[PDB]
Amino acid sequence: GAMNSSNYAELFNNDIKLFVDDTNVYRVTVHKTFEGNVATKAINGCIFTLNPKTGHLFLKIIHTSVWAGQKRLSQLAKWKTAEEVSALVRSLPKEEQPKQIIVTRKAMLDPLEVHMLDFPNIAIRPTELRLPFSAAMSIDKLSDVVMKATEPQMVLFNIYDDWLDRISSYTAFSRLTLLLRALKTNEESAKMILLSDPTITIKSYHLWPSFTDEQWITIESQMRDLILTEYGRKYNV
Amino acid sequence: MNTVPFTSAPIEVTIGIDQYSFNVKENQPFHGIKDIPIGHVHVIHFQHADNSSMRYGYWFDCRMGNFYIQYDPKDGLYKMMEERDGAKFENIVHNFKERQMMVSYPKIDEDDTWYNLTEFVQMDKIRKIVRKDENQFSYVDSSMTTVQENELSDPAHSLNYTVINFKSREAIRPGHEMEDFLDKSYYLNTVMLQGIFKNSSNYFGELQFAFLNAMFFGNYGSSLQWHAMIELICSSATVPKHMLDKLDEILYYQIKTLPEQYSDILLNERVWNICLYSSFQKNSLHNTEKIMENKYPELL
Repeated sequence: GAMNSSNYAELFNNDIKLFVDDTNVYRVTVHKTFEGNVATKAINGCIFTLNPKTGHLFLKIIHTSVWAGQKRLSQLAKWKTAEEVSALVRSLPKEEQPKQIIVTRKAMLDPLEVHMLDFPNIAIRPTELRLPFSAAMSIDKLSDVVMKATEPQMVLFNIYDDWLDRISSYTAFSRLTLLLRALKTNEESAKMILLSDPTITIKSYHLWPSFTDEQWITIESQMRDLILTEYGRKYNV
Repeated sequence: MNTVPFTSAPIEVTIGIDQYSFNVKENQPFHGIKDIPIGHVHVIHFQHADNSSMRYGYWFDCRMGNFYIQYDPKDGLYKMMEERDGAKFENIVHNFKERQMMVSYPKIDEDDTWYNLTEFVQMDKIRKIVRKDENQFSYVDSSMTTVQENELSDPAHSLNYTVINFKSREAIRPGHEMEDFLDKSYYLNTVMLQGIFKNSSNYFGELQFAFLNAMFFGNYGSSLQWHAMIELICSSATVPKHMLDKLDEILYYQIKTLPEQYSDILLNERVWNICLYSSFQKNSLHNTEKIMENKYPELL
């Protein structure tokens, strides 16, 4: 069934599972034409496929050429995501294939299910959680590799860097969603907090600064304060 | 015109013959139904005054033999049987008429309703959905489950409807995932029409038998099958014109004939709102749409 706060810790057991977020697959700018009509221009997208237990990220880049000559692109975006996720599973050795795939948006269920018909034992699940994975293009290295791509391309990352050397999966995922929740609500602030101190650098093979343990605690508090503030502002509480 | 005699009526029961029905009192001298129109299938059904649960009945065709009804006190129900002794059977039938203890199948001559509900229903196909091949007639009741229901117990009592499943390898060609799920024309026309059913008439006949079992016994898995078969047509972009036009007639008399009080369980809101308003064939069901709106605008 659906994933929610009750069964939250199932994410961190030893049953292989992946999240699929499709929010950034089909990206457009909206502009005006010479005659004053509105038009869209597509930019490169990405499927965000993530193993919450291990940090492994299967960043499938969606090149704008995919859309050439296609209608109903937001609908097609869902079938393409499902197609690529299916191809990914198919490419993995059996013992690496997931037992579950959790799609962050319910509209993905029918396309994914249909594309997984060859894998009847892989459960396709929705979720009630409001996961911030649309903010993945707020991570500079991810947005960079997507926007430079000139062809379809899969880029592999560990979204947790080396955190798991020192913390559990459960705690790693909580850090990642807190960071991305803050990037979503106020990107400019969130990014300010992360780089304010030039002495803390990002390794070339990492996505996030090499904060010490004590520095991560301050960061996490600064992200929590950012998120609460933005809430009162949104709602005037 | 043919006759289905009844040995007796030992328990109070409402008896139906097709869309007609009569109340019969415990040990009332009821001995059968006469003037049953040759040339169609028929169904004769029952609901005991004491158990408004378990509607049951028998599909038959009088060309295939002489059938009569006899209450069994061990099993507690009216059973359909065949008399193989032709002479012994006209003897029974002629004596009960002489004594005038039989009802007349009450067909208005202007009325094509039964023909319209059974146009494509053929006894031979029915006996494949209800496999019990030592009888020439077929038993159906409220509680019988279908082959697809069982997959998700007792197969001798199953309704072997054709399994339709929109998210199956059958329905979906590889590489045409998105196409075939949005436009089921290839499932409909190649897999189901040419492959399994062979022609539109056997498909229509199963559709129609499903409906009648849902309406007369409230067989919920038949209701599911009727809806699925409607939905497969309406969700196909390419349908022979002759099927679309016949479908609109078929559905019109089914909607017309449905008891008004029963629309809530027998009509699936999603399917009809998709077929009539969202599907490829939204515009091809003009009579079924007019009658649905004037009769059940709530469901829509």
